[PDB]
Order: sequence, then structure tokens, then C-alpha cells
Amino acid sequence: PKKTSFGSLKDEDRIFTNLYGRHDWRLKGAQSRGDWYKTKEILLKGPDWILGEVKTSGLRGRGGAGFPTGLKWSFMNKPSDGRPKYLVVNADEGEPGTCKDREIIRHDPHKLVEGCLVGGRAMGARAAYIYIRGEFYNEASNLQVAIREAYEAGLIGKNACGSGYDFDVFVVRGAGAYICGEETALIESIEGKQGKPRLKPPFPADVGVFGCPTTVANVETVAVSPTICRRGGAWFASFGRERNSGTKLFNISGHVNNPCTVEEEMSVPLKELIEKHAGGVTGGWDNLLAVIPGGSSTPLIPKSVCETVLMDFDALIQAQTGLGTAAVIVMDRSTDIVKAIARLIEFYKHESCGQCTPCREGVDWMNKVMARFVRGDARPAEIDSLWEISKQIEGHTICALGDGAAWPVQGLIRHFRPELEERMQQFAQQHQ
Amino acid sequence: SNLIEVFVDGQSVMVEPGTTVLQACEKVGMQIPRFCYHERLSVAGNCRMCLVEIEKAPKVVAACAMPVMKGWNILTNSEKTKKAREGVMEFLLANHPLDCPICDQGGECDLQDQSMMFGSDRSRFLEGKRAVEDKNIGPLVKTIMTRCIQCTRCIRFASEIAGVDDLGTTGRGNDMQVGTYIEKMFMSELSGNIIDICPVGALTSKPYAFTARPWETRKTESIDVMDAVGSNIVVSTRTGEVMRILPRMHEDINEEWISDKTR
Amino acid sequence: GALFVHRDTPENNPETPFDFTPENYKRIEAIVKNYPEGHKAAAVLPVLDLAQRQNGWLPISAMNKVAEILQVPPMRVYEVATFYTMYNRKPVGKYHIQVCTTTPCMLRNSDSILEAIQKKLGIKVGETTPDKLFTLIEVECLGACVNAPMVQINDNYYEDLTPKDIEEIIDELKAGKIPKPGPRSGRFSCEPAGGLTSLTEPPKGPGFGVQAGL
Amino acid sequence: PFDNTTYKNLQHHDYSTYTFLDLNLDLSKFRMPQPSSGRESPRH
Ligand SMILES: Cc1cc2nc3c(=O)[nH]c(=O)nc-3n(C[C@H](O)[C@H](O)[C@H](O)COP(=O)(O)O)c2cc1C
Ligand code: SF4
Ligand code: SF4
Ligand code: SF4
Ligand code: FES
Ligand code: FES
Ligand SMILES: [K+]
Repeated sequence: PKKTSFGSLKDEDRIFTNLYGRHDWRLKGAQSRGDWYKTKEILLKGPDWILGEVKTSGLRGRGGAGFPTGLKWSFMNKPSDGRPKYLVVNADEGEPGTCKDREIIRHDPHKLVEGCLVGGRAMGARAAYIYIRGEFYNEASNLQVAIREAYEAGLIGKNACGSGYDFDVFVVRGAGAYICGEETALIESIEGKQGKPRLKPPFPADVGVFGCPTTVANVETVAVSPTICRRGGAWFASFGRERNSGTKLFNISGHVNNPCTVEEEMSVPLKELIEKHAGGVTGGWDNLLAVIPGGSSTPLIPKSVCETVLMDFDALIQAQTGLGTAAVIVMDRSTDIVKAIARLIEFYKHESCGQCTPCREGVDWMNKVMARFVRGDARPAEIDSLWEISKQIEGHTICALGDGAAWPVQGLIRHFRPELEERMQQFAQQHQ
Repeated sequence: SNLIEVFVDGQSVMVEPGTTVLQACEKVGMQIPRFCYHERLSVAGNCRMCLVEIEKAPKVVAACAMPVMKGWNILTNSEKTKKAREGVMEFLLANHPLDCPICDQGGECDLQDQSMMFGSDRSRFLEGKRAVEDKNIGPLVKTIMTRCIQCTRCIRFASEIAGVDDLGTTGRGNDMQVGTYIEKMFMSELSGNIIDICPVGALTSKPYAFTARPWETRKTESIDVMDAVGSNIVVSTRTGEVMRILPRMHEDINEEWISDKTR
Repeated sequence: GALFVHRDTPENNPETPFDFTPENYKRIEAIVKNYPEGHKAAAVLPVLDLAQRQNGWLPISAMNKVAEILQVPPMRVYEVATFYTMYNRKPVGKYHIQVCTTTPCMLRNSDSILEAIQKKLGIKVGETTPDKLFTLIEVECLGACVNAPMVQINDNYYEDLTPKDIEEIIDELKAGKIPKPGPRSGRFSCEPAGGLTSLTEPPKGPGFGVQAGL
Repeated sequence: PFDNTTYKNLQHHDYSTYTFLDLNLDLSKFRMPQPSSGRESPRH
């Protein structure tokens, strides 16, 4: 068999079945859809069995880095010393174009809470701190209420699910910072400091929050793990190509008729995703210009690549981009493609933490140059200068925010160079 | 039996566990360029000037922070190492003010000297530069903070050596500033020592302001008599006049600090 | 404000009066007990935000107080206060309007939403009306991209806006009403407009699809 | 009665300035005793 075509996920194979909040999000409704079912049996299997299901499912981090979750969660499966261990759920979701983690929190809070317990059990963690951006004040409150219902029901807290395992789930609100979504910068924010990433090593599995073994995992990665244990790793691994398994939450925004969050199979064609769910590109497929396929951090691709690209980690890598958060942004032919990307570099210049030189000075530099390419106020040689600057930033910074400031620039220079050189021509003839 | 073997430019050197890539290079006499790293402060790893290539690894590592692993071959002069330094120096100098003639650091400036040895010889920055407010932290240390390179040495020293948590960073991104936020004087018996660790003219000696240049001073190694510690000092003279007092390193006595009364 | 240095003024100085109300001391105690003993500093962000919720903005005397309660050096609270953007170091209006203008919202005409507010209120971006009832600023992505263009006022999201809808929302706020948050177009959340393409079947109850051995 | 037509997450239209921090105070009785580093703070 090995279905070589993907998509058309059936409503019975969807995990986040309350994505649209048309069913009750509280505990009573959640249990009616499968949540908190046989959780005691899962916990009594143990961490080795749980980590077995995560590995077999081929689940990969949904936070944008896309690492193998099963291998990542296994660094915490080591004998303890004097320190406690923690699970940090990353609910920051600051990436432009991304809004999937918001839905999970306010429409399926109990899936996240059960993921924390199951995931925390696998890693030997004594508690889970859920870090949710400060702007999501109503979504955090919903989660805080669901946390109360779980406490009162014996599902978490002392003797969680009756399994003799003690677990805590804390909610901590951010205070406004896209950089706190970075795993180490999140930890420093929980500890009460500025959200500035740490250098690695040490790795959070060895030295994390409060100086203790920690694993930082995305909201979506945690939220699906209990289902993978109930339904098995093999079921999850039955979707998508090889090394690209599972369902995936997609946001489709920008210039589509029906912007929407939606669940769909991994490795579905990008066109099929946009057309069937989002209602097509505004003004028809032939009005398409370029798509940012995974939030601002990833390079944009043109209409030619968009014809036959699949939405998975490896298919987009060979397109010179990345799946990222899978936040598809569509830009139609009326968009000022230079001005769209200039506003992204302005976003990064506003988010850089300032800690390390290449991004503190470089991204601010690329912002000034892009501001001029929008007006055409430059000469063509500055395009290759901007390319070189972006390479001096990439791979030289402390964290990946620097890399994600460069890739938008490299995408624009890679595919729309004539657009840049064309706009420089007009400014010259007008002023000379 | 615990020492592991690593290579610097192919040359074997036996180091103990926990030694960083920067410290293993010192053992073969190679000094890696640095700004934020200071051997008596906590590692920071933010300036990025110590980036070095490791053979068979696609990504440069920070030499001041990275622990060295067994069998690594540190390429301190490869093209990737040299392009890393060139790029980092370009970012440091992009917003730095053209102050060298009026800046007291001139002639003994690590930003100047490492730009000559590891940086490019020209600029491709065509924008307008950043400018920063000047702070008032007391009558001993003059601040010209547009020259600051955000190495955070002064913050770390004040916290860890001086035991004063009054220096920090306010703001974010490019306009991240070093200071006290409020109008506070960094009055401390050891406060003058932030003039020396500061690798640029951002912090300079207010009493010393404008009087001399480093190349014209004669260095006399002597001792301090303001107290009984006997800190080792250097007396800087120029044409028969005493110009300033500097620390002289002595591990067993004052390390590389002196008190404000000695200075 | 725009500057990350504090100059004392008659309205914002260390002697400016601030203090938590006794209920807020109960709230702090619960906050601090969320972290290991010996790591009270982890409460700086929540407790500092509790000062802003009680007072509306963070005067220098509020940060000085949070330093006393948590026993962290004041400079470490000034660092936190100026790093994060949700903290107000200058007084704002009663309703703080925050229009998102990053690319996904920009692509869907977030500009017109911004022009309507300015015409509707008579101020430019970043200003405070003479009423002291409205403050306007652009912000970065707010995590509601698929519902662009959107604004946040205080703690609530008003989504799928148009120039008409935002003018109505201010009309209510001026009138003293409490406008309902959420999209203003016709849909309720993030589902596609004009119908659903997924989650149309009733979900499967507990026990479904569970592998053997459980 | 299976109604896939009406929005149901409507509790958040009444949340207030202290909704989040009131709940955190309300959960305080359920939590386990926090671990200790052995010292009152890093500066001790
Ligand atoms: C600037 C920056 C912002 C990030 N923001 C998020 C985020 O909002 N949510 C998230 O899950 N991961 C974010 N990440 C990725 C995290 O660092 C980390 O990879 C993730 O939390 C791991 O989750 P996962 O393994 O479950 O995918 C960000 C990374 C960077 C560099
Ligand atoms: S790359 Fe940017 S955000 Fe990341 S640590 Fe360096 S300065 Fe901070
Ligand atoms: S700090 Fe160094 S490079 Fe900068 S102006 Fe002074 S002497 Fe010149
Ligand atoms: S003032 Fe000097 S020591 Fe302090 S951060 Fe700036 S350059 Fe470094
Ligand atoms: S000396 Fe290593 S980054 Fe500064
Ligand atoms: S771009 Fe405005 S909410 Fe994301
Ligand atoms: K100096």
C-alpha cells in the first residue's frame, strides 16, 4: 500500500476534534470526546513504554524546530540526583502567521493538561509549568479553569488519576516578547529575568529551569501525546510520508478567501490544502504570487514551486524553506512583495533581545537596508551586500531568532531579485 | 588519567575536563580574540568574537563558553574562523562612533587593536548610526555610552566582584542600554575597576580625562601603600610627571584589581 | 515611555505613593508558592504585572515595592520592567487600543482599521486622547492571524474588523457599554467562513480506536 | 441534541481584571509542597 497521496483526513482520525469550540470545552464535554480516558493505565505502563509510543509514532516537534520528540524526551529518562525535574509547555506562540496553539488552549484545554501528565510521567517530572504569552489573557484563564477541574477530579495533583504519581500543572503568563518562545529564553523568563536565550551546552535536559533537568515542548506536541498512547504509535505513524508522520494543525492566512485554522494530514500538497479548506487564493490560483509556508521565520517560495510542493518537513527543505509552525501565509499578485518582507524584518528588529552582536546590530542593519529597498533608494550592488550580511548573521548568533531574521531576506533575494532591481531603476530615473 | 586529548590546529594538547575551547588554545600560545569574555568574570558568550571552527562540524562554536570535547581539532586560523571574526567586527563597528581622536581609550583600545588584527579594512555600512544618552554614575567614572559595545563586563563585575547589583541592561534589541535606569552613582570602594575591564572608551577615568596618550607614558611597576594589602600597581609617567595608577596582576595579592583610593 | 531611562518627576518619583491592597497580598502569596523555595525571584513578572493591574501603570515606586517584597535588587526589576512591552512605565488611557500591523494582518488591510481609529478619535499613533480614555499603539503579531485584521483592547480581542466595526466598538466604549469580544464578521472562531470543511461528524466517545493492552 | 452550530466557549465574555490571579489563589490548596534548594536565595 504506502499511500503515496496524502490529505483528505477523515473526521474520525482527527485529534483536535473541538478545534472550533462548538462542543463544550470543560471537563464534562472533554471526557465525552475521549480525553482523560484510561489515563491511569497509561501511567502504570511506565516511562519506557510511553517513550516507546512517542518514538514509534515518529512525532516531531511542532514548535518549528521539528526534532524527533521521542528522542528529545528520552534525555529526561535518566536516574535522578538531588534536583527535581520539570516539563515546560511552550504556549508562547508568537510567530507571525501562527495561531494554532491558541485554539488548543481555549477549546481543548483538557488535552493539554493530559499531555502534561502523560508527558511529565514519561520524563519523571514533578510538575509542568505552562508558559502562555501575556496577550492570551482569556485563553490562559480557560486553561486555568480546566486545571481546577482536573485537580478537583483527582486527574492531576496528589495521586494523579489514581496511579500513585504526584504531578502539578502550573500556568505562568508572559509579559510580551516573541523571544521568550525560544526554549532557553522561556526558561530565563520563568526564572524572573529578561527573556534572553542561554548558550548550549549545557542543555536543558541537564541544566534547565531553576537549574534542574527540564524539557521544553510545544503546546501541540504535548497535546497530541496522550492520543498517541491510547491509539498507539503505529496509528499516528500511518499518516504522511516516512519521517514526516501524523496529523498537523495548519493556519491559512493572508490572501485567501477563507482564512482558517484546520487539521490535515502531513505531506498534503500545499495547493490542495489552500484550495479545499481556505477557499483558494484570492482571485484564483493564477493570481498567486508567493507563500510563506511556515510563519515569518521561513523563506517565501514563488508560485512555480507552490504548484507541487508538499507540506512536510523534508519536502519543504528541498524547496529551500521549512515547515516551521506550518502557518501558511498567502500573498496574491497585488501584494508589494518587497514591502511584505520589509515588515517582517521590522518585526524581528523589534523582537531581538539585544544580547548578542550579530542580531543586535545585524538585524537592525537589515531593517535599515530593507526600508530603502522598498523605496528603491539604493543601487543594485547593495542586494549582494544584503545577502552577505544575512550570512554573517546566520549561524553566528546565540539563538535561532537571528537565523529567522536572515531567511526572510534570503528568500526575497533568491526569487524576487528582478523585482528589487526593477524598483531601484524607477527611483533612479525619478531623482537622478 | 582524567586529562583528555584535543588538537589545536592539529597539535596535541592534554587538558582536563571542563576546559573550554578558548582555554585549550591558551596552552599552545594562541590567544583567541574576545570582548565579553574575562577570565575573572562569569562566562557570557554574547559578543561572539571568539567564534572558532571545529574540524568536521558545520557550525562555529563560541570558544569562551564551549567545553572542549575529546579529539576535537580546533582550527583557529581557517577561513571559516576568519570570516566569523570579520563579520562580527563589522557589526561591532556599524554603530560605533567615530570618536577615536577624542576618546581616551585610543591607542590602548581592544576594539581598535582587534579590528586591525582580525577585522576588515573598510566599511560597507551606509546608514546613520545610533546615539545614546550619557549617564552619571559618579565623579570617578566618566560614561560616554555611545561607545559601549554591550559586552556586559561592567554589569558582571559590579554584581560578582563588587557585590553591587546596580548596573544592568534596560530596553531591548538594538537600543539595549547599559546603565542604572535611575540616576544613581556607582560609588564603591572598587568602582574604578570598571574602567579597566570595559574594553572600550565607554567607561573612562574622569580624573585622567584627556591628559595623556598610552604610547607616550613610561610604565613603572611599583607597589601601593594606601593600605597594608600592598597591591601591585603600575605608575604611568610622562615627561617627569605622574599620569595615572593602574593595577598590576598578582594572583596571590590583588589579582588584577585595586581600590579606588589606590587608583 | 519611549526612553529606557527614568528621570524623576512630580508624578513619578520614589516617593510617589503605591502599595498593594490587602487582597493583592493574598494573591501574591499564592503566586510566590508556585516556585521552589529559594527561588522567589521567579515571581517578578507575575507580581510586577499585579502591580500594573491594580494601578494601571508601573510608577518607579511600584517597581521599588516589588523589589522589597521579593527581595531582589531593584535594578533587576527595572531590567524586567523595560524588557517586556506589556508593562506601562507611563500612564495610559482607560482603554489601551493595540492594533496589530505585522505582515499577515497587514496583508488583510490592517491599515484601514488604523486610519478609522485615528479619524474616529482625533489622535495619532502612540498618543492619548485629552479624555485620558483611549491610547493607541501598533503592536506585533497577537496570535490571531487567521482572524486578521484584529485589535486588542485591554484583555480582549476584537477580530475580523472593518472600519465600521472598530468605530462601533469605540462607540460602545465611549457609551460605557462592554462590547463583546471575538470576531465581528459572522463566524465564531477560526473555522472557515461560509461553512465547515472538517469536524462535521459528531466526535467519537470515550474508548474509541484504543489499541489493545489497555 | 448533537448541535455543531453554536459557539460554546462563551464563559470568557465575563472574565475580569483578576480572573486569572483569583483562580491561581483558588488552586493553592491542591498543590504539592514545593522543593527547596536549601538556602533562602542565591544571595544567601
Ligand atoms: C525566536 C524563537 C521563537 C520561538 N517561538 C516558539 C513558540 O512560540 N512556540 C513553540 O512551540 N516554539 C517556539 N520556538 C521553538 C522553541 O525554541 C523550541 O524549539 C520548542 O519550544 C520545542 O517544542 P517542540 O519540540 O515540541 O516542537 C521558538 C524559537 C525561536 C528561536
Ligand atoms: S540572536 Fe537575537 S534574540 Fe537570539 S540571543 Fe542573539 S540577540 Fe538575542
Ligand atoms: S572605544 Fe576604541 S574604537 Fe571606539 S572610539 Fe574609543 S578608541 Fe576608537
Ligand atoms: S560599558 Fe563597557 S564593560 Fe559595560 S557593557 Fe558597555 S562596553 Fe561592556
Ligand atoms: S568572548 Fe566569546 S562571545 Fe564574547
Ligand atoms: S499578524 Fe496580526 S495577529 Fe498575527
Ligand atoms: K575603558
